[PDB]
Amino acid sequence: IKQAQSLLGIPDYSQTVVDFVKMFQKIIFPYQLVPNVIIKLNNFDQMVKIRLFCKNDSIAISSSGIVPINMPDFSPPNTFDYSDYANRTNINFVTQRVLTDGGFSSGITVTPVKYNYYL
Amino acid sequence: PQQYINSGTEIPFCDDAEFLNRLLKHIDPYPLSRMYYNAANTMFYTTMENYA
Amino acid sequence: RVNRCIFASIVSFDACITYKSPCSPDAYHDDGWFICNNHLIKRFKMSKMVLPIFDEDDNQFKMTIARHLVGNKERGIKRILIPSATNYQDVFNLNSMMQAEQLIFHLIYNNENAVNTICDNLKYTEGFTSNTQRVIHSVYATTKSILDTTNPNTFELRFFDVTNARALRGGAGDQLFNNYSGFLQNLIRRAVAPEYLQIDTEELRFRNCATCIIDETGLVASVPDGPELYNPINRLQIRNVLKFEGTLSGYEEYPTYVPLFLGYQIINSENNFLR
Amino acid sequence: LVPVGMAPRQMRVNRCIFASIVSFDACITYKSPCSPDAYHDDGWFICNNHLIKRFKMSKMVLPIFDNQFKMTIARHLVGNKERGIKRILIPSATNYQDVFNLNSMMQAEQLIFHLIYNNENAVNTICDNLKYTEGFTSNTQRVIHSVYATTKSILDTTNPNTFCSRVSRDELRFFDVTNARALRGGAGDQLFNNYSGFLQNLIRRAVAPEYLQIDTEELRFRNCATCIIDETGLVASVPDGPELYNPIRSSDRELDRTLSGYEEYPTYVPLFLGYQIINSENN
Amino acid sequence: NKVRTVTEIVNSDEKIQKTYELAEFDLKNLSSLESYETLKIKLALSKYMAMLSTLEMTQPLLEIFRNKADTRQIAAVVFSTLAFIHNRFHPLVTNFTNKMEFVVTETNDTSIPGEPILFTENEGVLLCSVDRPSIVKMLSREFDTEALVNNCNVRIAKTFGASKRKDFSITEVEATQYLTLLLTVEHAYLHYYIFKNYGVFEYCKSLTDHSLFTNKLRSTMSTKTSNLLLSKFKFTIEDFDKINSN
Amino acid sequence: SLESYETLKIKLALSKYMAMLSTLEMTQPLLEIFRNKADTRQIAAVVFSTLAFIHNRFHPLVTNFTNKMEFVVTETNDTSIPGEPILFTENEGVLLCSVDRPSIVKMLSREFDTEALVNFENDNCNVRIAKTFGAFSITEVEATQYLTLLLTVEHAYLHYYIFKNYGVFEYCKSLTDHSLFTNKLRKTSNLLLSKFKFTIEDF
Amino acid sequence: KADTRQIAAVVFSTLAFIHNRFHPLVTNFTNKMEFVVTETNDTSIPGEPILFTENEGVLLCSVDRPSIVKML
Ligand SMILES: [Zn+2]
Repeated sequence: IKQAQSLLGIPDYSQTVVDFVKMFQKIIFPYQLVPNVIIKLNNFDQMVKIRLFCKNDSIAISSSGIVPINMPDFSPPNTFDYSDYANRTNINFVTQRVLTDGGFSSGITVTPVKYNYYL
Repeated sequence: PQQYINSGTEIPFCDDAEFLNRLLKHIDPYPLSRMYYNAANTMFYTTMENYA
Repeated sequence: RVNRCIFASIVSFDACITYKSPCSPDAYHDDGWFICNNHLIKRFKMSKMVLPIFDEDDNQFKMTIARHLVGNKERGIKRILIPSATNYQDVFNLNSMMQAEQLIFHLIYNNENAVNTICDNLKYTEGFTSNTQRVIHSVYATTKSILDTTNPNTFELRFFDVTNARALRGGAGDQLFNNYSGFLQNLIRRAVAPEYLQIDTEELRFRNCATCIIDETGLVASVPDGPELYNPINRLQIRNVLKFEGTLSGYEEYPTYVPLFLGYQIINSENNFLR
Repeated sequence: LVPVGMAPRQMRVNRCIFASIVSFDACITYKSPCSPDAYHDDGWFICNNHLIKRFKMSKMVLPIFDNQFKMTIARHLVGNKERGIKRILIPSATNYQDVFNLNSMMQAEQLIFHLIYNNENAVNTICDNLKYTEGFTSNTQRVIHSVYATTKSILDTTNPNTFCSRVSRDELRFFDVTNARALRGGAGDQLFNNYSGFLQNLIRRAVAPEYLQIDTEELRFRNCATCIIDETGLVASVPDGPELYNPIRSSDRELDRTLSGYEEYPTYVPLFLGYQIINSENN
Repeated sequence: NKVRTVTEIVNSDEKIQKTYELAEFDLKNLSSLESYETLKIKLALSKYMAMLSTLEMTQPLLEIFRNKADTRQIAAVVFSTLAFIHNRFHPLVTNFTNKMEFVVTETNDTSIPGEPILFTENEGVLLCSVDRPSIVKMLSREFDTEALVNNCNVRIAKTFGASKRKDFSITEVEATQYLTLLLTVEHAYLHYYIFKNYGVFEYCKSLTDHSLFTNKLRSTMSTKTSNLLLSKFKFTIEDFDKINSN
Repeated sequence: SLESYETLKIKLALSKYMAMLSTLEMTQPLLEIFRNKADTRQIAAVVFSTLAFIHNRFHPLVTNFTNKMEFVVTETNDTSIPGEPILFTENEGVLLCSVDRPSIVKMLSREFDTEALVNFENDNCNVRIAKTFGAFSITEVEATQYLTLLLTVEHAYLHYYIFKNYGVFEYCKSLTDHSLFTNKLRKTSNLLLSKFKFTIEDF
Repeated sequence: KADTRQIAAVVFSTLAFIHNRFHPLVTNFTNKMEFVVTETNDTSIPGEPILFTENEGVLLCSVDRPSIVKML
């Protein structure tokens, strides 16, 4: 949290951790995304997954994304077929294109995007 | 030339003798014989590859 | 090779302290200055310069002049160049400088009480009688000799507050100039150029308006009115590496300086006196 | 780069505060004299050289015991004939400005003193004057910030532990004349409280107690007090009468024929004052 | 080999003769020299690492050389190494005078085998050519951190005489990387020295045959300058004679 | 010993040239001055002062010297003559001094074999050990550069003296053939060119 | 090693004894001498465990304590 505040230029004595975290509640629901700060805090506690929703909400925001309420954190494995792009040929093609276009030689990594219950 | 420096300049030598001592300690258990062998053979094999 | 580098006659009487004295060579120049360029810059924010007057064939009148080292934002103490005896102790952070330098300043301003206080304090140094008193004697004698040399009363018609149009009345800058020590007065004469120079009923104007100000606080790099004049100024690193190898360049540059221009110099029937 | 990302390295650290003294005039090079003792990770946060120079005090060890515990202790460098202000071994916050000649020493050391002694007004005055003095921005500002940061780091290391010791139950110390039937002792504890946390730590490291009760055993190192504390601070004065003779044999034939190799009692005057109590060893 | 000493009193003829085998002192001397040379080389390597740190580049060396985009850091590292070697030969030199150009080749048809770092003037100033792919390949080749390298009598004597003692990202692998880079830049520096002090034709001839290095360098190096890093050991190609016959 | 005294005299002459340089009071070393083409006035002043110094040495009894001279710093190859970086032409009564700044810069920039060569010297390890038990500067390279420039201007000044004493015709003929001053000293003694010899052999 | 004073006194007394023997008629002897007990190899000379240098008027006596210990 201190590193995040310093990066944002927030004086530590000025900002309290609770308020710092609450800052992203404006993002939680409207963008239907879990703030990275909350994700990292949950990971720290785990070393010592996330899920939430709103009143009357039909779906739950989770670290994995959108999930139907009361459903498991992951949809059935065969829900989506990624073979079209989730394949070595496509991955290598995209990575090589990126390397060429950016004139790079290292530090480049492309990953197929998987999808939970919803796209 | 992709890039260049101007004339003169100055080699940026380190100054922290304590830092130098720490590095020396960190490298003491490394056998110079093994490091030399590895480096020489690395260069030799890369040259071999280039030639071939 | 007489070293007139006042403020280089400073000896770190403290054993643990070593005084580099890294000051300008020109002290060995038998000029009207009694303080060479680096001391001048450090302790008065002035840079030595020369202003030629007649330079045609062999008439080479080259009046000396120093330059402001004060920007257009400094004010009050920050802007005062040569403080008066009433405020020099405040303008200068005497406590932040070596006691020998403090003694030099006190002698220059005739602060004999401060001189006595400093020597009394030095009385209680560990090697006081051994070498502290010797250092005191050396520094004091050198400073006193310089001051006597500067003072003309020892063994001409330059007026500094007489230029100021729009002033209510009074002048008195010349009054304070008189109140100054011989060394300070000679420094002012040497560094400040009268805006006007009259020779045997022949007036030359060098500026359309004086640049310096003199008042009770002392000499100030202020303007007679309006805002202040604009006065701007290896360890190989990663950033020091330059990228690939690859607008009035053809014209000379007028200095963005603020030379000390203030006063009127009157010269009697004497001709182009070049001795 | 070589080192792991961040990964604070571990090395020795000079501990005496005065080691940070440097000439604000970058064009003037200066080296402060530091005794090598400064590099010992001990309770002392002042080196022998600075201690003797400024406080007139010299470090010393007192063996204590089966297991030989070594208790830190300082000793007088004050001569017998010194009087008045000379007797102030450690000036109080109300007198240090006078006892220490701020004018005669460097601005950095003056700041160090105004930090040790909790003089925020003087610290601020020095900071502002340096802001408006010399090429502050170029390097003088960074040098001043470095010195201030070092001093503040030392003080932040010391003060929390000092406060915990103050409120501590197991370890108790009372800087006064154990001879309550005396007048030169006074509210020594109150004066010690008046002192700063770091100054309190220094006093603890320097002045040994006249008595020491460990659990149930009490050891009496003296039948008398070798120093006192008043409003002026730590005073190298005998609470009951004539000053103790301090030969100062160093630093600032038949007799020997008989007195060949022969045990000799030192003439030093260690600091013994007050009562100390402890539970268990905590060592 | 051996020596002997005779003690005798002036007035008496009873003399005592003792014999010494110099092998012991030979072992002492050899151990001392080996330790001294090891210390010197490790000091130089640590100094090199420290100055590279002083440059304060976030990434490690291999990552730097892999990042083709950031030619700035590659040039900085190469020049710093070259200047360090130059000073190691001329300790009084702390700069390189004439400005230096740098280019980073990227293809085999642009690289020259056996000289990853080379020099060529544009008729006004010297340009250093760098084979970044080759540098990356060398520093990426897997290193052996396990096997040891090597008279049995003196070997045993040293074994029984000498003793042994049982927060930096550096492992022996990274130390090896740094040493390899230093040696490569040293080779390039020797080429450049011959160039500067004997003309471009001599430089080309040296490139063709390094043997000229012998005279062109030993005239000044072995006398006034610290010995070459490679001087620490005698190197040889396994089965050199049969390979030559091949 | 004696030869050491003559060495001391030669080094004193170099030191006098150093005093002349300090009198000129150049911020930069002559190498940088010559490298900087814009410093045309500095280059001309350096050359003129060196020539006057050499004139005073060659004619100790004569302190006079041409107090004004036309100067031209040349840069192009076609504006220079191999083996004569400095030239003294006349533009119909006007005395022009041409300077080959690129050649000067090249000579100065050439690496010198200071360390490379080993030469005999006062070397007594006993004295060194005894000393050990009893216990603004110029480098060798800078001194070499400075000597090179002084000798270059000495050659130029000799050609100039031929020009003035004999005429432009003989000056050109001297440029063609330098045999006139194989004898040299025959005044000249104060010229370093008369202190040593240099030769070239087929090989 | 901590017995630096003892080592220096031993050396000085031995030197005075040898001086008296070598000059029986002379009882005088330098009554003060600077002493330095050396330990590092670079601070010693083979074949001369004891040395007498001068630090510009100051007479220094260097001692090779490790060599003395080895011989003994
Ligand atoms: Zn210290």
